[PDB]
Amino acid sequence: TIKEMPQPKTFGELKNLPLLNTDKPVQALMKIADELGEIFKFEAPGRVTRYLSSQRLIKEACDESRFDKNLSQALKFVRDFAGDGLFTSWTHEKNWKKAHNILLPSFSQQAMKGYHAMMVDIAVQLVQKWERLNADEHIEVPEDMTRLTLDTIGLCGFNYRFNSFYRDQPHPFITSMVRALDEAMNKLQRANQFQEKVMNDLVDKIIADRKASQSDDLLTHMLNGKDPETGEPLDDENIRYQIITFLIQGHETTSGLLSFALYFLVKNPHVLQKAAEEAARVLVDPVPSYKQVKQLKYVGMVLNEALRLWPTAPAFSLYAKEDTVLGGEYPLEKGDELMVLIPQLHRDKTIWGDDVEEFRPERFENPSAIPQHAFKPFGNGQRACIGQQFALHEATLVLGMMLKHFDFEDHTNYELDIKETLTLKPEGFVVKAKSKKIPLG
Ligand code: HEM
Repeated sequence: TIKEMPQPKTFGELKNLPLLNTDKPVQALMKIADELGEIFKFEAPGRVTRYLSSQRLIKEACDESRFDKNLSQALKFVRDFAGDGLFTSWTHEKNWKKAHNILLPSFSQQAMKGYHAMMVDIAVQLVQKWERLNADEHIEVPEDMTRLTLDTIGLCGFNYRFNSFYRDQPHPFITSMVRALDEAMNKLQRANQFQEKVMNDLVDKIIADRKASQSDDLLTHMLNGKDPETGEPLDDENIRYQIITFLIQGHETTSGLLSFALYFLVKNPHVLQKAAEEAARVLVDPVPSYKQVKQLKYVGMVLNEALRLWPTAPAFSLYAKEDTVLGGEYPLEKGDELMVLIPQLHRDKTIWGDDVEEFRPERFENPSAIPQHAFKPFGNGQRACIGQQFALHEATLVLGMMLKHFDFEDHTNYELDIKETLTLKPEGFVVKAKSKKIPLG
C-alpha cells in the first residue's frame, strides 16, 4: 500500500547533513543508495529532496506530464551567471521554449556536417601536441581534453579561437568557471572570489568579433533567428546568457567523457586493442571524413559505456507538477523535488545484470534492446541535452584519431580519483602516448 520512505539517520536540526560532509557528494549519495535502495529522502536544514536510483521509479519520474525539470541548489547558483539560458531556465519561463525553438536548428544533421571541418581543426591540434612531446614527457589527460572541447565549442558555435593549445595553463575563461562550479557545490554543505565578472569581457569579444567579421553557426541563430511560435528574437540580455551557457555546457561534460573513456581503455587492454583496430581500419584517410566518424561503431560503444559508468553530468532534478503518487507507494505533494542519481540508475542490476562495474562496450551492441529510461546520461524529455549529437560526434572523432595515431601507457598505474564540480572528471589522470608515426593531412 502506502509506504514510509527510506531515509538515512538524522542528527537533530542538522538532519541528514552530517552524512554529506565531503567534496564528493554524488559518490557519497551512491553509497547511501547502495544501503537504502531505489529511493531515499534526504533532508538538510530548510530543504528536502528524494533520491531515485532504479529504472522503475525513474521511468515514472521521467513522465513529463507529471514531473518537470527543477533547478537544484547547484543550478540556482549557476543561474547567477547563466541566467535564463537554456540550462538554468524553468520550462515555464518564456525564454526557455523561445531559445529552444531558435537554437535547435544549430544541432541538425547538416549543421553537424557543417561543424565537422572545424572539429577536425582542433583535433589535429591535439594530435600534433602529443606528437611533439619529448620522450621524457607525459600527458595531462583532462587538462588537454578541456583544451580541445573548449576550443571546439568556441570555433563551431561562435567562430572564436580560444587558442587553448597555445597555453600551458588552462585558459583564463576556464579558471574562473572551475572556481564557481566548486563553490556552488560547497555552498550546499553549509547549514548556517565567488563574486569576483571575468567572462563578460569574453562575451563582449565574441559578439564584437561577429559585429565586424559568412557565418551560419549557433551565434548567428542567437543574433538573428526569431521563434516560429511567437515571432520574437532573443533579447540582448538572454543572448549573453546563452553564450555563457553554451561555453560551459559545450565543453565541460565532453572533456570528462573523453578522459573517462581513455581511463577505461588503458585499464582494459583487450577493449583498447579492439577499439584501436576499428580506428585503423575505418580511418583510411589523412584526416577523418564526417561519414567515417559514423562508421566508428565500437568507439561509439566505448563512449556510451564510459557514460554508463560515470555520466559526466551525474544528476538532474525534477519537481511534481501536481499532487501525485510515485511507484504506487509514495505520495508527493505539488512542488516536491526528486533527484535522479544517474550513476546509480546505470548500475540497476535488474536492467544491466550483476557485473555493473565492469567496462563492457559490447553492452551497446544493439541499443534498441536497452529498456527505456535505463540509460539517461543526457537527461530527459524536452529538457534533455540539446548538444548530445554534437558531443558524441566530437568525442568519437577525437577518440578515433587518438587510437589511430598513438599507443597509450598507464605509466603511473593511475588510481581513479573523481573530482566533482557538478561535472565529473578523473582528476590527475596522466598517460604516456607513443606515436605510431602516421602523418596528418
Ligand atoms: C557527453 C557530454 C554531455 C553530457 C553527458 C550532457 C548532459 C546533459 C544533461 C544530463 C542535461 C540535462 C540537465 C538537467 O536536466 O538539469 C543537459 C542539458 C543541456 N545540455 Fe548537455 N551534455 C553534454 C554535452 C553538451 C554539449 C556539447 C552541449 C552544447 C553544445 C550541451 C548543451 C546543453 C544545453 C544547452 C542543455 C539545457 C537544454 C534545455 O534544457 O533546453 N551539452 N546536458
